[PDB]
Amino acid sequence: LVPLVSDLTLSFLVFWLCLPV
Amino acid sequence: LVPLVSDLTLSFLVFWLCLPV
Amino acid sequence: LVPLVSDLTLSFLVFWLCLPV
Amino acid sequence: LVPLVSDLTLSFLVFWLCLPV
Amino acid sequence: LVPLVSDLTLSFLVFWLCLPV
Amino acid sequence: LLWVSVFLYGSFYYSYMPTVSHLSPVHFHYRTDCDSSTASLCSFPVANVSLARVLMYGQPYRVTLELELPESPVNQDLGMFLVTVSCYTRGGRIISTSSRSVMLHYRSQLLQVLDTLLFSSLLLFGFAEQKQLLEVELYSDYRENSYVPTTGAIIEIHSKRIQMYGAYLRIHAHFTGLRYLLYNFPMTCAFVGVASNFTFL
Amino acid sequence: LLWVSVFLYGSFYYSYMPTVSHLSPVHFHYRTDCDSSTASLCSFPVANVSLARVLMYGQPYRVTLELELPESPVNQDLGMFLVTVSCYTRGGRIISTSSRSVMLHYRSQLLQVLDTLLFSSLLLFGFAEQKQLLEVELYSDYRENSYVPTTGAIIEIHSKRIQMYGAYLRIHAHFTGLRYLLYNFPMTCAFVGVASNFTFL
Amino acid sequence: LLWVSVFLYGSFYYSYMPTVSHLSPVHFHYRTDCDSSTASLCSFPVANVSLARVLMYGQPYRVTLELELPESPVNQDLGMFLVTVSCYTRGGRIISTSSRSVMLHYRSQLLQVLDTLLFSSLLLFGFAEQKQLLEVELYSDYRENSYVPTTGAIIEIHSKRIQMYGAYLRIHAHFTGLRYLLYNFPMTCAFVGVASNFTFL
Amino acid sequence: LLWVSVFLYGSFYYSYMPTVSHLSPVHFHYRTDCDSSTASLCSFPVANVSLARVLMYGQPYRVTLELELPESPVNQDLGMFLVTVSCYTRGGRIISTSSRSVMLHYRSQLLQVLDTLLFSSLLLFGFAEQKQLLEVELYSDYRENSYVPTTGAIIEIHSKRIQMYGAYLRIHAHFTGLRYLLYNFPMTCAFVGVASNFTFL
Repeated sequence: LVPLVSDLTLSFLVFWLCLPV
Repeated sequence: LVPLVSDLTLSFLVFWLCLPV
Repeated sequence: LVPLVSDLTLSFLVFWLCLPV
Repeated sequence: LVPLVSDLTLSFLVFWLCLPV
Repeated sequence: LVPLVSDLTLSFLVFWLCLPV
Repeated sequence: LLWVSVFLYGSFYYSYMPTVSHLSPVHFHYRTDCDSSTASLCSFPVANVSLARVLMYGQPYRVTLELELPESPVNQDLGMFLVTVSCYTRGGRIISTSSRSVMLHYRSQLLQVLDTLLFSSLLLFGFAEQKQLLEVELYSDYRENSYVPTTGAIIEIHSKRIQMYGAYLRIHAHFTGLRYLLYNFPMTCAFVGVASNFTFL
Repeated sequence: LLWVSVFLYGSFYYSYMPTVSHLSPVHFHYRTDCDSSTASLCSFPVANVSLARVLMYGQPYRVTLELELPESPVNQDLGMFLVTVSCYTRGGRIISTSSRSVMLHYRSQLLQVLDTLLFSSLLLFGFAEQKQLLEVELYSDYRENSYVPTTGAIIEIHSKRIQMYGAYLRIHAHFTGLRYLLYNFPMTCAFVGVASNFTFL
Repeated sequence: LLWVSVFLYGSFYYSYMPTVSHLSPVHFHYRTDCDSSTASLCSFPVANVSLARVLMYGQPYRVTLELELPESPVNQDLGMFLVTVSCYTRGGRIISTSSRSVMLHYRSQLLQVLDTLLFSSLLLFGFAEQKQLLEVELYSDYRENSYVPTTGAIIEIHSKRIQMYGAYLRIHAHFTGLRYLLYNFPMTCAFVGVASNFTFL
Repeated sequence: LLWVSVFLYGSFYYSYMPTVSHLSPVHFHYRTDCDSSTASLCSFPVANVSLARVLMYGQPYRVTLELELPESPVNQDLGMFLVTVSCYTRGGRIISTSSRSVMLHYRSQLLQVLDTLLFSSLLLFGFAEQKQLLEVELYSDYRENSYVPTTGAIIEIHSKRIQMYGAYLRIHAHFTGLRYLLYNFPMTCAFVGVASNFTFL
């Protein structure tokens, strides 16, 4: 299982949590 | 698949995007 | 295919482009 | 093909071209 | 072919050319 | 502002890759009645795969079988081997029969050792693996027959020693020119997009 | 102004290379009903390739089969092998039969090790690959028969051990003189054009 | 003024080398119906070549077959081998049969390693190649028969193990004394002419 | 003034070497019916050579066969071999039969290695070659028969493993005394003449 297949959408927001955090 | 076969036309513009970007 | 077989005539002018360029 | 078989006569004049050149 | 078999006579005068030359 | 650059590159990839494509997993089943005294199977790996639409009419698609091999000594000494795909109808009749010959990419022993040394961290942490991905291009341009759709494919590998992990039968519309770099060379796209967005920012 | 120099070299390449040519990929299929217990196929690689134009009348054309081999120990010990090409009519009749003997370029073990070490980065990152491209020149001045066109070519390689990745049947206009450097030595053209344009700029 | 010196040397070479010569390629075709289980062909390499003028009357000509061999261990262990050339008429009758015995130049293993080490850059970039060119001099002085011209030549190599890349049949005017250096030693011609023109300039 | 010294040495060589001599190339043709499983021929190298004058009456000449061997392991392990020369009349009758036994000069492996090391520069650029020149002296004071002249010679080497490059049959008037150094040791003559002329200049 590759690490970036269906988590790009999550990476658009989980990484985006760098702003409020 | 060689890296420069059909992307030369793209290389005429994507690389050309070095001007506005 | 040797690199100098049929390009001597080209070398008489392509190299000669050292004058205008 | 040895380098000095039939060019001794050439070496008697081409070398002699050191005088005008 | 040894270098000194029949040229001793030659060496008796060629060497002697050290006098005029 | 490299954070914004990464977000912009991700949005770029998401927008320019709405891939209308399907990745059917392929499950190879064997025969196991032999003495098994050697590291060789009994019969050729075969697989029925069902696509149940994506294969519609007019649009071209590229049917390939992405195949995952280990770079094991058995695989380097295997040599050439034949891959056959047979698309079947609803009633079992064969639609289109293809065939290709695929073989493992050769890398010298010193090259393998240097690869293991330099890429050691990714191999140790599980990011990278000493494997080969062969894209057996079963169909450079597929156009579906109007009357009889493609229910699925029977795929076969004619090697009794082919060590492998799995297989995918990817089908994707042939539109490539705009997405060619993204469809084939992802890391270069990441580098170029991140650099361009960071310079813009 | 190396940016402008690269753009000008690209424009130079695009203008002077409007290659009216076709690159029909050849797909070698085998017979696999033999024992296959050793690293050798059962029958010779044979392939039909169709061209359905490009092969028109008057202009001379150069028909070649660019063949991609690995520098594997099985291929170095193979030696000479024969390549046969047979252009066929619509009804199966043969147009023009040709044959050549082609063999993999020999390089010593020390040379192979030096190549692996010095070009290591390109081989690791996926740019370069330890492979040979043999340009089997099937026809030097092909000119099409007026009454019967060339529908396609049947191509055969008479070796039961020839490890290969793929094959192309490239046909291109014989006009070489102006484009000779770009026709045969593409890499040097990049340096020449970039240097000339940078000096001009 | 080294630019002018290079231009002058090029003009010198062009003016003094209007070589009226036809470089007929030779394509060796084999018979492949034998077992071929070892690194040896079935039958002798044979080749028909057509010269369709150049072979006119009175002018002395030197008919040679420049042969390109690799330095593979098989070639070094092969030893002597016979080369036969047979010129034929229009109706198949033989004009002039000739024969020579040619063999690969021997270089010691230490010499081979030193060559590979010192000429390594040229071998790596594709300039030089570990090959031998044997100039089999089939006819030191050729003059054409008046009533029957030479349509072509049938050439045969009697070695069943001669690894080779290709073959040229070259016929050139025997006028040599003025151009002898350019006829045989081009690199010395460059080294002499460029230096002389630079010193003169 | 080393220019003048070199020119004087060249003139000295030219004036004292107007050699009335001929160098007939010898072309050895074989038989090729054996299995050729080993590096051995079928029949002995034989050769007809025609001298078509030079062989006149009264003046003596030295008939020799300068023979070019490679210093290959096959040649060092061969040993003694017989060279036979048979001059023939116009009608085929044999004039004078001779015979000699010639063998390769022996040099130890360490000597060969040191030669390959110190003379490496000349061997790499093609100036020097690891070859032996054997001057098989067929006749020391040859004199022509009055009624029947010498049309040519049949030359044979009774070795089935003699690796060789070529062969020359050289005939030259026996006058040696004045030219002995030049006739046999030209390298020393070059140094002596150059030094003497430079000191004189």
